[PDB]
Amino acid sequence: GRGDSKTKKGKRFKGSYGNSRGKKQKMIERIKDKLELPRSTPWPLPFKLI
Amino acid sequence: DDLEAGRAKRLADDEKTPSLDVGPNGRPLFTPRDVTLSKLSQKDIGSYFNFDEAALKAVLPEGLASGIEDEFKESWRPALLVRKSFLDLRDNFRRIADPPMGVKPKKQIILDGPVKSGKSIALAMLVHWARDEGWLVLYAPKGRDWTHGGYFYKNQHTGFWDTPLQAESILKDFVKFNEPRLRELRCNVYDPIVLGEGAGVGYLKGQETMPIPEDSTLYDLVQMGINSTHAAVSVVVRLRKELSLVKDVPVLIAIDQYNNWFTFSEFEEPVTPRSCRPIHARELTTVNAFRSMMHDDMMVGAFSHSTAVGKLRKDLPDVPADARQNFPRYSLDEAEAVCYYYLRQRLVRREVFSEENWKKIYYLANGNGAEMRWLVPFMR
Amino acid sequence: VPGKGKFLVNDKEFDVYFPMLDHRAALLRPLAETKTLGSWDINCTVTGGGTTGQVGAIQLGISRALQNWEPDMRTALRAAGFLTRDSRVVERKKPGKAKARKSFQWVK
Amino acid sequence: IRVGNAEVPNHKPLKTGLQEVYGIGRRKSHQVLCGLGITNKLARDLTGKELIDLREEVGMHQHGDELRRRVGSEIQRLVEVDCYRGSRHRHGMPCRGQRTKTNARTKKGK
Amino acid sequence: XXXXXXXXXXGGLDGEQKLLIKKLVNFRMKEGKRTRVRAIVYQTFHRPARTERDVIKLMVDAVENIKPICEVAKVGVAGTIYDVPGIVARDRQQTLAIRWILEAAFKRRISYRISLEKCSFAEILDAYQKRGSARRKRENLHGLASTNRSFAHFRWW
Amino acid sequence: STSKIKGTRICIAIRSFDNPEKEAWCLPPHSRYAAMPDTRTLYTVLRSPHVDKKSREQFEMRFKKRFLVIKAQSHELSNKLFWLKRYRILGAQYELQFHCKTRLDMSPVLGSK
Amino acid sequence: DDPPGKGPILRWQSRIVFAPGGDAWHPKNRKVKLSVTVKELGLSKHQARRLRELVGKRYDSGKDELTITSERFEHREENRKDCLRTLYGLIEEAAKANKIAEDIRTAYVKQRLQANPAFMQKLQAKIMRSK
Amino acid sequence: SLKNLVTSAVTVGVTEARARIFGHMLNPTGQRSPHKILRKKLFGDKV
Amino acid sequence: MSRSVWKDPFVDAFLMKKKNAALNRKIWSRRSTILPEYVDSAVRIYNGKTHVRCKITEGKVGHKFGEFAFTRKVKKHA
RNA sequence: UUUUUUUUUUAAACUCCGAAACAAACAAAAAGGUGCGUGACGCACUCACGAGGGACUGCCAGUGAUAUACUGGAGGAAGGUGGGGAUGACGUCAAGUCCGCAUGGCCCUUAUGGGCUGGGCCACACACGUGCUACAAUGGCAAUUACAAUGGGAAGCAAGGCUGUAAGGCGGAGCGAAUCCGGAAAGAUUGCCUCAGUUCGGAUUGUUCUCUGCAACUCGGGAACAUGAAGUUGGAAUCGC
Ligand SMILES: Nc1ncnc2c1ncn2[C@@H]1O[C@H](COP(=O)(O)OP(=O)(O)OP(=O)(O)O)[C@@H](O)[C@H]1O
Ligand SMILES: [K+]
Ligand SMILES: [K+]
Ligand SMILES: [K+]
Ligand SMILES: [Mg+2]
Ligand SMILES: [Mg+2]
Ligand SMILES: [Mg+2]
Ligand SMILES: [Mg+2]
Ligand SMILES: [Mg+2]
Ligand SMILES: [Mg+2]
Ligand SMILES: [Mg+2]
Ligand SMILES: [Mg+2]
Ligand SMILES: [Mg+2]
Ligand SMILES: [Mg+2]
Ligand SMILES: [Mg+2]
Ligand SMILES: [Mg+2]
Ligand SMILES: [Mg+2]
Ligand SMILES: [Mg+2]
Ligand SMILES: [Mg+2]
Ligand SMILES: [Mg+2]
Ligand SMILES: [Mg+2]
Ligand SMILES: [Mg+2]
Ligand SMILES: [Mg+2]
Repeated sequence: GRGDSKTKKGKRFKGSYGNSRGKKQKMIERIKDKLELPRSTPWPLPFKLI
Repeated sequence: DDLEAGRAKRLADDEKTPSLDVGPNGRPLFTPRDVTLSKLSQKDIGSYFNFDEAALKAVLPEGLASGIEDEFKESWRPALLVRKSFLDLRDNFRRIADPPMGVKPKKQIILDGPVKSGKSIALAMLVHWARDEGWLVLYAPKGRDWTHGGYFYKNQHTGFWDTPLQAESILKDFVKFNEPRLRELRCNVYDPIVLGEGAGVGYLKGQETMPIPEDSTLYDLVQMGINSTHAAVSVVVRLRKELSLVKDVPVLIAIDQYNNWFTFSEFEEPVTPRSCRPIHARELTTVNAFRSMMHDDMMVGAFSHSTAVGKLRKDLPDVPADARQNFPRYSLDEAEAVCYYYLRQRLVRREVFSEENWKKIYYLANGNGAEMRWLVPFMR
Repeated sequence: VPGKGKFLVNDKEFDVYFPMLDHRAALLRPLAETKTLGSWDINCTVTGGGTTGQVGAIQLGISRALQNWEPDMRTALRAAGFLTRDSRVVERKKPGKAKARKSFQWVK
Repeated sequence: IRVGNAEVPNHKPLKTGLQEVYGIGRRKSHQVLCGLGITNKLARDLTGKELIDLREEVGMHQHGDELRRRVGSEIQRLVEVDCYRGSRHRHGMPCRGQRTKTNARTKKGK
Repeated sequence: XXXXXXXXXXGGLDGEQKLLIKKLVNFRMKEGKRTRVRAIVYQTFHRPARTERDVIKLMVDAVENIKPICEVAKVGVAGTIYDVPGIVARDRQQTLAIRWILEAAFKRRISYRISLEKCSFAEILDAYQKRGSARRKRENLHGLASTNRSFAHFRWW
Repeated sequence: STSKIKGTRICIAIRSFDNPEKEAWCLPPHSRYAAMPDTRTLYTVLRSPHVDKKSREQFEMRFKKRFLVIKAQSHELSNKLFWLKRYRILGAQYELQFHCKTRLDMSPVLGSK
Repeated sequence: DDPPGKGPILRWQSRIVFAPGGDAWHPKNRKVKLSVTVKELGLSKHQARRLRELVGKRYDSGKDELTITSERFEHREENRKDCLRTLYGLIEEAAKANKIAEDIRTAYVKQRLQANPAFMQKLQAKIMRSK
Repeated sequence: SLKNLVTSAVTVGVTEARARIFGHMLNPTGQRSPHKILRKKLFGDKV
Repeated sequence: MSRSVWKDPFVDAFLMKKKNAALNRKIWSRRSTILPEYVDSAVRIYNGKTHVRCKITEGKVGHKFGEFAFTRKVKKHA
């Protein structure tokens, strides 16, 4: 599905971002919500992840 | 089907001669049959506790752990290893339950460790010992089931998310062993049970609460939750509150796959006409009733690393800082006992057994029990 | 260093850094050729390349450290080829070609 | 089940089967099922109240035959105003700048 | 050694057994992706290894039942193409046997639609009792060699 | 001591297309001598002025850099600076870092503490 | 060795590029960095926390070092002036954290004194006796 | 508690002070601005 | 705000002063946008060779002027 | 756990005396668990940079015209051209380039010169060449979790943070850079899909936007949602390794 611009593989092929691919801010938000922390916590987090 | 048949006949011929039940350096491989799980002492460490699979499923009606099932399907024998860590956990909860007539026991314990070290088997053996002593144990061998699958509706009073099918599954799994005991235990909270949204049927028309009868026991409350899909979540919450008020028998909460309650769930909430937001497991009503360890109940929650939970904080929320305990892998002696057991159960040929070979398997697996049991048939 | 079988890779246990079994087998093969399993506490730092390249680099470093500990162990390590540095590296792309060797499609 | 203006299959899971509705794709099916509090289930296992809720959720989006008529009327508006895209639509030609020298075979025939 | 490092680490093999394992892993690897095919071969090893017995000797005896003694080659003489029989070398015998076994197993997967480990173990078992599609291929090649045996001495190799 | 010079000092960074070790006589006296990794820029151009696309010639521009540390004191800084402004390093562009220390007058901020 | 006189020690950085060919301007010329240890400023804990909030990531906690670099002005001496002006501004704003702490501490004490049924009678008597 | 109030109230009001000290541009609503085109170097003489 | 597009539609500068008085004559500016105030006017739009006559209606608002004067002849093969 | 034999050591702090009644932990010092660092020592080690060594059929055995060689072996990181590149004879194709440049001759000089705007080089019954994406389960997708090297950065790269479903918008810690700046993917773990023109494959088209630019109609990039073509492994033939 490298020709499909609505998927992550196609957006990587086109070198773009969106809902399917997402920038690194999406990873930051998801891992802040996963660890039950406020979104104003500075990145990288002042916690040990095990 | 002739492949397994020869090993089955050889194992049936092995049990007639009791001299083949040997371990390392001529030790007896199995515990004596008169010994139960409460009578295990330090001289039984490294030996094997034989079970009966029908009896084991009777004591554990919520389902055997997947590690127990895998080990039983590979060994063709209902037996488990007596380790020092299980005896330490059992002695810890025994000293909590009754003090003997400076190691401070811990009421809340999180069983953490490397993957496939034996956390699920230790938890199941602890539940077997606790139910042998007649304890009110709510055992959840699949804690990932609490957060995955089914329906989810937002509570209009508390703001949490209700899962009715999972709640009724929890209640059925509890009652499946605790039916004789819950009939003899009276409810200590007599507030009415607030009804919620049913599984695909919405609210109940005209009825908002179910009152608690004066003579009702805990079995009546659990059956009220089972029979009505509009009250199962509230009955699970009331059961959590009622388990802290039981004074006749010890109460133990055992949750396997406990780290799934600190990550996201399967469910997502539409917060925007173009967007959805994942719902955390802590927002589920059953989990929010059951996750916290900041109380005085005897609760044990074992983590799992086979599930793709990922990385959590070392300082877990709503957990005491000293609750986490390291469950280790096999040592040299436990690995030697395991390899001699697999020799006894004919997982490996007798002609290709040596100290160097099982030491090679142990050092390759680095104490991983599943990898060790997978590598013994490849021994030459 | 002599010990009881500890193996650390980048301050992590080696079954965490290399969870695949064949990578760990390739790591522990030079210890098994000299029959010195469980007698070493190995701490190693590895960087660059991919997973099999890092496994091969750690294997070569283990073999060289075993040779440095006792030179009489060189015979079993040289017989298995563990002391030979694998010099095969990625060949450079040439101009006028699609790859290092693969050519463009030529019209007959 | 007749949802929108299309037949959702009974034996298929609903998230797959809801994409049979015109105007609903992979994203909007997940959005609608998230609005219903359903992860995934078979379409024949729906309750009645779930059916009113499902027909209400699809009704918030433009869908079905009225959406088909809207798209057709927009194309006909482009044709009847005689802009450049309308002339490409009328002639059976690509209207997004694609080449017609070699590779207009989808807009043309085989 | 590059393929199946677990078998090399617990080394009780010889050159032919290592080559057989390497050819069984490597023949169906595509795009430089070893791990899934190697896992399939590992589970095919594991299915009879958990019931005592020596799986390596079993597969050595299974490959031997598929090893083709004679093969045929196309030689054009005076504008008409003949069929010249020839002797198969031992490495080519092993390669052809393992190739036919993997062809039979993967066509059995694409026909019956079950797990690939099941098809591989089933076809190796068929090879062990001198039957199955690989044995039919060996029989067909031997029949083609014996049929065109009068066109020998047209040989060049 | 082989430890790092962390005080009042002059650091010299020399950038050239050629190695400064080829003419080391024109280097200023120094306490430490360090080198940066080489950096190149690849240029691939067509050989023919017309259509011979598969024929290319490849050139590079390799950058070389050296780091020099001169331990000094605060009084012998302008005197060293005067002669440093007039050096002639062969085929190079040199770069003077100055690390000097003063003391902070807290008299206009002592009232606010 | 340390600098003369008394006070906390500053640590300046400066660069000169000697380009050949009679065009001496270079983009690296104007940048000036100034470093200081925050513990040598004699600030309290609240003042240090307000300084850390004002500064952000220019402060390094491991070295206890505050680094102010200035490049927004065209000349080296202007950036050297700007570094010290920024340091005085940051010290002046960080010093306000003592008064805020005193104000909210006396607000907390006064709010707690109103939640005491034995204090209001004496307070009312003292404000009635003098009016 | 008093300690949390002490630690929280000392770090308030620092946005305007930071923007005044460092000469920053304050755009709290985040509308489009001519600041990003007026902060780059002119290049007309270079060209 | 009420605006859904933050950027104004482009119009050349000669149409920004005399407005509809410039739209009763020949227009070379195919890049301008047809405004809602341009309705009920006749323009002659240059296509490269000739000024193609166009009558501005309600349905032409928001388009470019060059969308109604084709530059290549629709062509046929013998 | 005790029995001995031999050697050394003997103001602080109480549950005490005296108070506070408002919680505090405050100008530093006073405790226990921790997370991220730093200095000093260094530069063992990796790496960088400069200069070198090492491989030459040098040694051994055999075949052979004792020659040149060939076939093995030892040692060695590397063995016989160690891998790869650069390096391209006389001439041939009146091979290509007057549209990179320069040039002899011929030709134009209110035009075949110079400028602007607009269009075209992007057309379209078809044919040919080079590629990209696929036709799927040796897979598609989601979550979790690992491992690079080459390079680039002031008309710039832009950390953290705020806003938007998203592309984007705001703002700017540091960096003219071994210092500062951009989640490698295949891989692995868990789960869904279960052989369908499908959760394969994303052509075509609609609507709503966004970036760059004086200007995105002909004729740009990108986002969102929807639309969901052909294609189910390809004849003769032909390419690369
Ligand atoms: N006491 C034991 N007796 C026998 N086999 C055991 C024992 N403990 C562990 N094993 C073996 O190790 C395997 C892993 O055990 P288990 O499933 O309990 O792991 P776990 O520590 O809970 O790991 P996970 O992180 O995967 O949840 C078992 O399937 C079994 O083969
Ligand atoms: K076109
Ligand atoms: K050479
Ligand atoms: K356009
Ligand atoms: Mg797809
Ligand atoms: Mg950011
Ligand atoms: Mg955001
Ligand atoms: Mg487990
Ligand atoms: Mg490559
Ligand atoms: Mg290279
Ligand atoms: Mg650079
Ligand atoms: Mg050195
Ligand atoms: Mg040799
Ligand atoms: Mg010619
Ligand atoms: Mg020509
Ligand atoms: Mg022009
Ligand atoms: Mg800045
Ligand atoms: Mg993948
Ligand atoms: Mg999988
Ligand atoms: Mg599809
Ligand atoms: Mg656009
Ligand atoms: Mg078709
Ligand atoms: Mg198919």
